Amino acid sequence: HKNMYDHTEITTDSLLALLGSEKVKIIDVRSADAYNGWRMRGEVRGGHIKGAKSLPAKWLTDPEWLNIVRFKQIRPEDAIVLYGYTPEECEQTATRFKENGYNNVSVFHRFHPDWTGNDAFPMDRLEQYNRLVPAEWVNGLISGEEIPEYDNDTFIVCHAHYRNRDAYLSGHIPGATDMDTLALESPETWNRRTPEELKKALEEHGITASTTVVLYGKFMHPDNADEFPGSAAGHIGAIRLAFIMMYAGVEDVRVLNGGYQSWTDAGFAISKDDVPKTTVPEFGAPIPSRPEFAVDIDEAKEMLQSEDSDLVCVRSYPEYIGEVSGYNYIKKKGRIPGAIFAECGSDAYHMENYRNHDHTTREYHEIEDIWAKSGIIPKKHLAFYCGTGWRGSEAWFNALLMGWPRVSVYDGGWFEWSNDPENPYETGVPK
Ligand SMILES: C[N+](C)(C)[C@@H](Cc1cnc[nH]1)C(=O)O
Ligand SMILES: [Cl-]
Ligand SMILES: [Cl-]
Ligand SMILES: [Cl-]
Ligand SMILES: [Cl-]
Ligand SMILES: [Cl-]
Ligand SMILES: [Cl-]
Ligand SMILES: [Cl-]
Ligand SMILES: [Cl-]
Ligand SMILES: [Mg+2]
Ligand code: NI
Repeated sequence: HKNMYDHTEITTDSLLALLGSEKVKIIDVRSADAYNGWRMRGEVRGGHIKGAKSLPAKWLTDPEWLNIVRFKQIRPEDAIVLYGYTPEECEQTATRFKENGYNNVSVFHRFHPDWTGNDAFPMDRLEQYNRLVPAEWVNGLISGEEIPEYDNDTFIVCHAHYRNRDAYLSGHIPGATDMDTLALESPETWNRRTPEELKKALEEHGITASTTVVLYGKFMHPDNADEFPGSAAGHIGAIRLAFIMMYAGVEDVRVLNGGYQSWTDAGFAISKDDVPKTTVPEFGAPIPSRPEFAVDIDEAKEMLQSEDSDLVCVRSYPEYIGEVSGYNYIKKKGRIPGAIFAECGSDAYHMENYRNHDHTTREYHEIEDIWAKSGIIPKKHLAFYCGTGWRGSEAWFNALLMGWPRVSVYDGGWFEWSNDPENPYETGVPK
């Protein structure tokens, strides 16, 4: 007897006995930030039930909801167990599953505070989740409110963009200032600038080594027909700048999960003031403080020959096989020989395979499992790269969030590699 609106409750004892069953899918309908580890209700242990998948209830309004569920390999023959902070949060999702051919759907009522409140119930979390902050956390930061995972007294919220101040002026987080990606990267090499330039740029934007920097960008639908599609991939540029700042030596860098979209989806107020910058005289630390984060072409070539290391190609498949260069300013087409392929998504200005539809980072278990299928594992020294280092930065940031101990970005990427005609390259569908 199937009931569309009254859902069977599964008990704690029943759920414990089902932990590790291959026919059970445990589904966490809270926000992705709570899933990652943020203790959004003040619970003592944050994260998700061990083995649970993430399906935020907010996605019920996505017309591709069923395609998401199927992409996550959640099948009708599976027993589905939903949980949230409350059982009431799961009722609409439970009904939606039943409306789409899923007949075995249950709701677990005792995740919080029963499961979160007992040491014997297993939970998982993203090891460095506090670097990927929710919109509620940023709102508390700028409001002077008491927030977890913050012990500083100096902060700056930074809106990233590529030569497009309209992305900032058309709507930004209150109090935030804008940072053009050209402030930290050079248009001649599309690599990070020299230490002396980075020191001046950071100071002029009001950033010291001991300043908590919160970075975000605005997605504005990049179109390859425009001259600068990167001006619309604002949140990749935010993560690009987060990489450069962490390389330079800013001790505490956070990224707003999902960028501007998360701020408006949370319903917070937005400002259009052109906030003047409050400069600081001294960055206060040698640049770079974390040089291991950045890999150049000589070290990258050594990594291609080392048993201990690997380059990770975070480009699209058309770029990989040499159909296109991916950019209107690169004529050479092909791939670096010996790199491990980890497809970014559709083109150079999208990161579909590393993101959800709302631009938050994809469930990290899925990324880790895909990576491990290709030999991309934390025991190696990995240098993520792409065209110019933007997409490689976002992949690098994801591995950083998992706590991987030796991950870097090969800054030069295909742009630098193909600019030397003596560098070997492959083309065509791999054989
Ligand atoms: C280095 N710029 C900003 C010129 C790149 C950045 C980039 C975006 N997606 C891949 N690379 C661009 O916009 O083509
Ligand atoms: Cl399971
Ligand atoms: Cl953390
Ligand atoms: Cl919070
Ligand atoms: Cl443009
Ligand atoms: Cl634009
Ligand atoms: Cl983006
Ligand atoms: Cl490549
Ligand atoms: Cl690392
Ligand atoms: Mg570069
Ligand atoms: Ni190798």
